[PDB]
Amino acid sequence: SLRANDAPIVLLHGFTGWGREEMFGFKYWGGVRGDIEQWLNDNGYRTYTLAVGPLSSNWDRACEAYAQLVGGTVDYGAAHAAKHGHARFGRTYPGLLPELKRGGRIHIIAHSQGGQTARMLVSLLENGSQEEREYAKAHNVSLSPLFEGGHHFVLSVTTIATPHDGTTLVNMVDFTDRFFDLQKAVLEAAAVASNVPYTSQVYDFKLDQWGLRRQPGESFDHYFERLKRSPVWTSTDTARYDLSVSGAEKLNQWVQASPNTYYLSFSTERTYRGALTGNHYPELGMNAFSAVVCAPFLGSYRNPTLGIDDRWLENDGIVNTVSMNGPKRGSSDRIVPYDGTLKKGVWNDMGTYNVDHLEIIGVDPNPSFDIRAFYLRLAEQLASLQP
Ligand SMILES: [Ca+2]
Ligand SMILES: [Cl-]
Ligand code: NA
Ligand SMILES: [Zn+2]
Repeated sequence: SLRANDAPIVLLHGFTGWGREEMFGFKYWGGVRGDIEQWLNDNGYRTYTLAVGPLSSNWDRACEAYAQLVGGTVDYGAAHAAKHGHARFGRTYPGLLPELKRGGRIHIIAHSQGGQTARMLVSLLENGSQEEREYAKAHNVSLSPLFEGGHHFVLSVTTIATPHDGTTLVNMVDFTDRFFDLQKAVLEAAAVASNVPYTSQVYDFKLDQWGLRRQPGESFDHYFERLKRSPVWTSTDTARYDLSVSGAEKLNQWVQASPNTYYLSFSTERTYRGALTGNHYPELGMNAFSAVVCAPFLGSYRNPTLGIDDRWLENDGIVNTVSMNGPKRGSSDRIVPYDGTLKKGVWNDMGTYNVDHLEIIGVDPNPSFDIRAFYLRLAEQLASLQP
């Protein structure tokens, strides 16, 4: 399909994720398969990568993404900061694409919770925050342009394995310990140990607002024990909260689709249905961590109070497949099956792929998944979108 726009692509990770210089160069986008950003750039599709707080709230991450894109000091909003008890200002970025302030636009390709963050960035650009606007007026403090509303620079948002309606994983017994074991498993995939006090940061959680950071002589094991008991794990202003079924619905109540943006969703599944009661089990090849620690629960957990039934059992090892095609719980967004023509202001359900949560970004191997072809095909589709 002929190119219709020249907007660059911007990659955005989920509740794990790090910059290109982090993890000694092992890429979140590509993992053991390679470097996805490089493949796209080498094929004529200008691509950049964002790195935001993996455990931080989608709100915090959207503010971080904004500053990283246009340049400047991250501003979480005076009202938000005061309400949750963290710094109003975060780190300062040079800006990957300052041209966005003069008419330039982008295509955001997001994985996992990155999909929620991308949606929220669009919502904030379009409508800003009334609470922040009122607070700035009443307290005589500055206001970030992000909260003014009336802005637009995202041509499309593509989500891959995103928990738009949350994931029941959060309801597991011992979630807390298993979630950080997942972080350790991803570190191991990148050939990084969790019992070594590395002097270089290696994996920066970017918790400047909370005043948290791995200390000199501190291992990831020790650091994660502290994070478990910190506000980034115990507050409502967290990825943890937004990841839950309840929290995702809350997010859906205000984060809606913009009529000026194309939305694409890719779903993932890596399970088979059993013959006993219809529960779902991990297929051969699923990354070891998910197969042993998460999939069994995801494919068997039901919760009447939450409306979690049979349709929620199929999963990709981390997120329930039904949650991925687009926001539905507490959402007025429209979702339509891809019909050959991508449409604006609605979710274009691109289908379900037989790849697990980590395989889809290359962090876990899967020879049968042509990952390079998948992303190049996507880049071409995005480039074909009419502005
Ligand atoms: Ca695999
Ligand atoms: Cl600290
Ligand atoms: Na994830
Ligand atoms: Zn916050």
